[PDB]
Amino acid sequence: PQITLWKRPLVTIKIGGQLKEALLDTGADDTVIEEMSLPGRWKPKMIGGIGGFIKVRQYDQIIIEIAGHKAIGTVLVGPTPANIIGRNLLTQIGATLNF
Amino acid sequence: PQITLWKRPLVTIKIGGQLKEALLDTGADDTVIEEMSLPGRWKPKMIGGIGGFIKVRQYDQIIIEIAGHKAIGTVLVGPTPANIIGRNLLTQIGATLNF
Ligand SMILES: CC(C)(C)NC(=O)[C@@H]1C[C@@H]2CCCC[C@@H]2CN1C[C@@H](O)[C@H](Cc1ccccc1)NC(=O)[C@H](CC(N)=O)NC(=O)c1ccc2ccccc2n1
Ligand SMILES: [Cl-]
Ligand SMILES: [Cl-]
Ligand code: NA
Repeated sequence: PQITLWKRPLVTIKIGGQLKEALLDTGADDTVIEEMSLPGRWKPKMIGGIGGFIKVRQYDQIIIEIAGHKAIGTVLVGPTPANIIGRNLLTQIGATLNF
Repeated sequence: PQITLWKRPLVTIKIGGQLKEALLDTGADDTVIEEMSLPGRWKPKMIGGIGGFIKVRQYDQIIIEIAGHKAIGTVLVGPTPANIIGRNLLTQIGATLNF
């Protein structure tokens, strides 16, 4: 698809068998999701944004569908105000910015 | 142009007579620039993101040049860790996300 920016670029994602809403975000290096359960071991990460830093759980090689496109990669879980799809997974679905 | 997402999508902007670097950011509602002087009146605002809220000054009807394309809109000025071009100005240059 071709997505304009007059409204927030919200899409449906599927993770752990569950549907959720998430933001397509060219300004984010990483993908970060609100609290949920994921399989396997996790590693620590500190991430920074506009108001300061938060601590999150890093899960590698997680299966995730984004607007009907399949990806497998790194997902961060923690106290984010919103679900965000960053450049690590935008590149797996072949997304570009055009003007 | 077509911009890929392997690296941060950084471009040159002209604002207030000054040349700066800024991030093309589909996940931001607003345009936010590091401390600088701008002409005309302003009012205070609180804006949020990943680590909480920051206090900014809101300037309306500011002209800006973004990678060679002229636009006008609201610009917020304050202690942001990075300069960001948000959706209020990306719409004006015709930017879209494609996959
Ligand atoms: C997500 C993470 C990997 C941590 N990356 C980032 O946070 C980087 C950090 C960079 C350096 C600091 C300056 C911002 C840039 C760009 N950001 C991405 C960037 O796209 C970021 C993503 C985001 C969206 C929603 C909620 C939180 C965070 N947006 C923002 O920071 C913008 C700023 C603004 N216009 O007010 N926030 C919002 O547009 C926004 C929308 C709804 C909200 C609801 C509740 C609380 C906060 C909310 N913030
Ligand atoms: Cl920890
Ligand atoms: Cl505006
Ligand atoms: Na003004």
